[PDB]
Amino acid sequence: TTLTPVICESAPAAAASYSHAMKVNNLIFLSGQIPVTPDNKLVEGSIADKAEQVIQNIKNVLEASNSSLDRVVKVNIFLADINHFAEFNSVYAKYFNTHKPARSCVAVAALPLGVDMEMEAIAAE
Amino acid sequence: TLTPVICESAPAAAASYSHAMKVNNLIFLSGQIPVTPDNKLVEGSIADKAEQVIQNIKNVLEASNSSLDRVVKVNIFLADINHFAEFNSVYAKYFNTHKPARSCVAVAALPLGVDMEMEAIAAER
Amino acid sequence: TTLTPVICESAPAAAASYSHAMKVNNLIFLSGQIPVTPDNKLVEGSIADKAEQVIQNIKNVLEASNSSLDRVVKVNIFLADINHFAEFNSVYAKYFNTHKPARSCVAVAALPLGVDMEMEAIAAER
Repeated sequence: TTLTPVICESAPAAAASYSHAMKVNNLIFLSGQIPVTPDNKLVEGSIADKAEQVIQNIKNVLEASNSSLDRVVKVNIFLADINHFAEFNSVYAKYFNTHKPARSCVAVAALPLGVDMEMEAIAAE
Repeated sequence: TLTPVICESAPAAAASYSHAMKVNNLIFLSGQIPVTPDNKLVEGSIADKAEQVIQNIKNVLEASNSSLDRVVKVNIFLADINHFAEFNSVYAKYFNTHKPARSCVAVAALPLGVDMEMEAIAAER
Repeated sequence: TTLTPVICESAPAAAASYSHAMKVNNLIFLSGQIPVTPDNKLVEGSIADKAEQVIQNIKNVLEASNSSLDRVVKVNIFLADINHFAEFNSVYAKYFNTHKPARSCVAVAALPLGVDMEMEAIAAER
């Protein structure tokens, strides 16, 4: 069993002591991503703009991990407000169309930096 | 290779996701809520709702060539922490001799305003 | 595929029908740990004191599962109050310095026994 951390510059710097992803053999566990740009600026706009940045962050981490969106196995979504469900789902369906990972989604009390959502994922190398 | 699982006996997915996704020997199941396979919200007690949730999970496991006794980890999201004990007493009917690792938290809200969401990870037969 | 439940005597007794950990071949899934002593008493004190007990519980479960902190793959943190983020992170950083697992952290509405945090993890066996 080999453990290989992943840290990529095209994703926001970790807000605490964690790698962007950790590979255990061929399985990749990705850290939760929030709507922050690679240069660490909070995303402004709509829920669509925010979700778009979150998935781009995930996409970039997957690339640095020798994986891709098409190789995502499971995704967990945490929303700051359950009413943002449909708007998030729309951007989500844009990236997961032909390939549909398993998924869970819940509305939590609050997220780091007061953001609207956090998304984590597990993918195959 | 990643193998998607579509379960005809489970409620239709609320977003762009498969009921489960298999990667090698592991199965990642999507979050299930107290909704009948005819896609109607379960009305009644926490025990009644818990029963439907686990039944949906059981059905998905069967469709993924797995079973309750092969579940490795379960994550429970409650809409109200006070439902903990009652939920636990129904949960014990399905996981008694076989006890998966588990986590349980109470979140702010869940899709469709339901009282709980359960996801899991299992080993293929 | 071999599934091996792990019973950790030095961790708080399971609050429901679950194992402290479950090993599936070389991967280990750990149950959510809360700030309770091995003697089932709820830790009283600072966020740091609670964070220390949760990480020690996780440490003991890792040991019982033939693993270690430096073999942790992913950690998920659930806080009862997002404002405890910084204090929790400070303690967390002590145990995950050279080795930094993937991680997620969210604040939820409430946790079992009314505690302030719950930590689960996935680790690799030695």
